[PDB]
Amino acid sequence: DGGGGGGATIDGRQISESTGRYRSDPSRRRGI
Amino acid sequence: DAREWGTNLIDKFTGGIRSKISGLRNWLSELRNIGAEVGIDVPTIGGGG
Repeated sequence: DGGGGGGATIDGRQISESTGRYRSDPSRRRGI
Repeated sequence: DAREWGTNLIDKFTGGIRSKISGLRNWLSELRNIGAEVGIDVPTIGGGG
């Protein structure tokens, strides 16, 4: 019996601020 | 003959009386084990805990 007893929170501001450089990219690629 | 054979034969025969008086030491060995050897089993509790 002695042996028997031996048994994410994500910031919407910082996402949207971080992705800005990438979101605008296709439009820059197309001029304006 | 009763003093040649008979003495020595009765010494032989009282080997029967000695059977208890020597078995007694075995019995008192076992009656020691009942304290001393149970104490070897018991720490196997620690072997689990």
